[PDB]
Amino acid sequence: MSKQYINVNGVNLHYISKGQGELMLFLHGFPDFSHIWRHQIDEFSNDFHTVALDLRGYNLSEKPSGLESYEIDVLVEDIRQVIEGLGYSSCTLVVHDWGAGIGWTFAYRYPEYVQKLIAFNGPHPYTFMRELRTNKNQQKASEYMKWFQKQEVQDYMERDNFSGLRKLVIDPGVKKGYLTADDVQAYMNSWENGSVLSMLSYYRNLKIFTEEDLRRKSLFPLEEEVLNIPVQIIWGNQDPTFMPENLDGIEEYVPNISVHRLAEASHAPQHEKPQEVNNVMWNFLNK
Ligand SMILES: NC(=O)COc1ccccc1
Ligand SMILES: NC(=O)COc1ccccc1
Ligand SMILES: NC(=O)COc1ccccc1
Repeated sequence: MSKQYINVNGVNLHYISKGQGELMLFLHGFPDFSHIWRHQIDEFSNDFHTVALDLRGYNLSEKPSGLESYEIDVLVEDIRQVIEGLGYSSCTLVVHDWGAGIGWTFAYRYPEYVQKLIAFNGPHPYTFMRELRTNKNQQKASEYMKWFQKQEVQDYMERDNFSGLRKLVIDPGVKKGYLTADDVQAYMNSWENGSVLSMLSYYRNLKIFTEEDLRRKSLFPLEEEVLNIPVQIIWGNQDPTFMPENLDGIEEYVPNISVHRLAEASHAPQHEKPQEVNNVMWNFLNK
């Protein structure tokens, strides 16, 4: 396991790496970081060059100032440049949460850069906007996104030894038994080293708050309405963040899709049920 920086699109991003061969690139979301992919890295690094990126703003990655530095086009370009910078023209892209918001958008725009997409809980660009418009449960579930627009949010997340973040991801994971003591320390270190401000900046560029923005077909601007590469969804049904109906009718937008639903996994199946997840991944990668 190697840990290093790569300079792309005007920033230095930290990533962890293991193995060699075809690139399997993992994108985490909020408030995680590259470490959340540890079990997939260990599983696949004899078959792939497994690389888990820390997104800009997160953990040891550079934390550029200003909201403009966290706009979708910039984040998408980060991904393109990371792929090329590592020496590849395409990859197997594995994504979750904000990394899925970015990763889906990337795959729609650059399907030539993605051999296969594996997506965990997170917003599909078309179905998410539909669910925000019509699914009262999704609307309630996504209320915190309005709250995140507010300057007061960071203190709730950081105060008392990151109490808000601990409550969000640590306490559920320790209680359910999928976080070790070293995992907890790794998360706490990621929050000391990273910037919660930068993490929140991602949300503060979201266009889902005006009646006009809500009208748009995709979460982020896209000319492409179909993605035809092979795609696997691996979804925790108990996720309080994204309702299961986000998967409804998804074939219209992603014709070659396979879906695996974990009845008793929540927001982050990749580390909640790594063995089940890993076998589903093997199966998809081999078919
Ligand atoms: N864990 C989270 O709150 C992330 O939620 C979102 C992630 C991406 C785009 C919109 C919302
Ligand atoms: N109820 C609506 O039409 C809008 O709902 C939401 C829109 C954005 C974030 C949270 C909720
Ligand atoms: N990261 C989030 O916003 C949600 O985090 C979790 C939520 C429920 C169970 C596990 C993690």
